[PDB]
Amino acid sequence: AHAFWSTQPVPQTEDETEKIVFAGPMDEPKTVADIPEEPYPIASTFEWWTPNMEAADDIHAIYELLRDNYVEDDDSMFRFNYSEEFLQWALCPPNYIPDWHVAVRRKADKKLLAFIAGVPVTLRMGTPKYMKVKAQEKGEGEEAAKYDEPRHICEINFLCVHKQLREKRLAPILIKEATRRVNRTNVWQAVYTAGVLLPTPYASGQYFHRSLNPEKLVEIRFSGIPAQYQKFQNPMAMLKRNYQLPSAPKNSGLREMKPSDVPQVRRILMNYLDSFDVGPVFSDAEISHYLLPRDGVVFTYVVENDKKVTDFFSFYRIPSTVIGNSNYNLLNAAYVHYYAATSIPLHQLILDLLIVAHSRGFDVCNMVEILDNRSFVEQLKFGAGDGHLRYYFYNWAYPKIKPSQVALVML
Ligand SMILES: CCCCCCCCCCCCCC(=O)SCCNC(=O)CCNC(=O)[C@H](O)C(C)(C)COP(=O)(O)OP(=O)(O)OC[C@H]1O[C@@H](n2cnc3c(N)ncnc32)[C@H](O)[C@@H]1OP(=O)(O)O
Ligand SMILES: CNCc1cc(-c2ccccc2)nn1C
Repeated sequence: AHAFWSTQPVPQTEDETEKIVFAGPMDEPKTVADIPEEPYPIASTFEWWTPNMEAADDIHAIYELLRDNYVEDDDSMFRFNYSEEFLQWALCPPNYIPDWHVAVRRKADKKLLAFIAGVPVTLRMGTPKYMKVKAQEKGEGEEAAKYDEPRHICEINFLCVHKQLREKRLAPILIKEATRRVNRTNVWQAVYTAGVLLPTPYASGQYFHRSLNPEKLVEIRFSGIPAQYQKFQNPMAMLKRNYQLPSAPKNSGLREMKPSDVPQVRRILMNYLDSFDVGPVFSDAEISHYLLPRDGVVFTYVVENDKKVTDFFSFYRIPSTVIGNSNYNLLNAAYVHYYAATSIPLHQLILDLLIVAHSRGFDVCNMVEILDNRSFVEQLKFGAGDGHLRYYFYNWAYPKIKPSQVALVML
């Protein structure tokens, strides 16, 4: 009972994905020549729009659609409020393709109704290690290695239909058109994540949260006071004590990342990431873009001892609209980004991320159990959340992998 997804080059059931042995495409080979020159048809009262992401008002129109219409919980307590500066950062990495940003406007008054974005990413997506072992056992080694080389693909994000236009089958149309525009650039795979179950994920991970401002979080009902705190005279005071953090970082020689750090950071990030089955490949220009501090958006610190960069961590800001509470309008969240540690334990490095995030006024720290995120959950007092992030490929058969074999952070 998937009227759109049953027509698409993706695995259809869990049953199917459990059979998948090698990495490779699902669909027949095509060329740009085969792909329609003309945009996908839509009703006369609508039009396709390619927004200019370097133009303030275009960014602003995207910003407003998402502020009022993007991801919210079922209870309508919190909705994502990605800033305009964030969207510019996310949608314009080095060598991005303007045409990959796809919008629907109604022809009359140019009111924004729908959006999807695609950005290029170089991604390793060859057969995972545990299946490459099985391939060596069966003498099927060449088939498994076929697609080992890093692939220049599309990363899809920010799919959004206006609340007044939900359940009108407009989302398939958006995906079709995005797929068209990407295929026209000779790109045949995409990667995307979603908090919902679609057919069919290659990886799934729980969310984890670390309270930095427990009193605000309880007030806005993001989290509750655990039942066991009731056996105390002052439950909230104990909760504040529990999550309290040092005012300053502990690691001597921690500082913000500068441009000269680019090659050192790239090197240690790539060494670390290459040990995961699925993970991005970053050039110098992409390390600069994604990791250099930008106020209100992305925050990156390095550990520098005796003039050498040995560790770094990064995190990014996504605030959420506090829909129901009157005293607060925003939930200020910090999301664990990329990192690498070579001189110290990971929990020691990430502690400073929590320290820094706290001193900057962040209410909470979020992450999915990808990378080695599980290694510091207990000691830094993260708790599992209710959501799961699922990871998906478009037009790529991939075996099931654990979330700790995923090295791609998605914004
Ligand atoms: C080569 C390059 C290829 C590029 C493309 C790669 C594919 C990338 C795919 C996009 C990656 C997105 C990554 C993110 O950004 S994840 C975030 C998605 N956005 C939100 O959750 C924001 C709030 N919601 C909305 O704006 C709408 O409810 C959306 C737009 C989500 C659906 O609109 P609406 O509620 O008006 O429904 P409809 O009648 O138009 O259409 C119903 C069809 O849509 C399927 N549906 C529902 N939710 C999702 C979802 N999150 N991903 C993919 N499909 C989804 C559903 O199964 C059904 O198909 P089928 O079951 O009948 O077959
Ligand atoms: C990776 N991008 C941020 C995000 C997170 C979620 C989400 C939604 C519901 C449950 C868990 C995660 N959706 N989106 C779009």
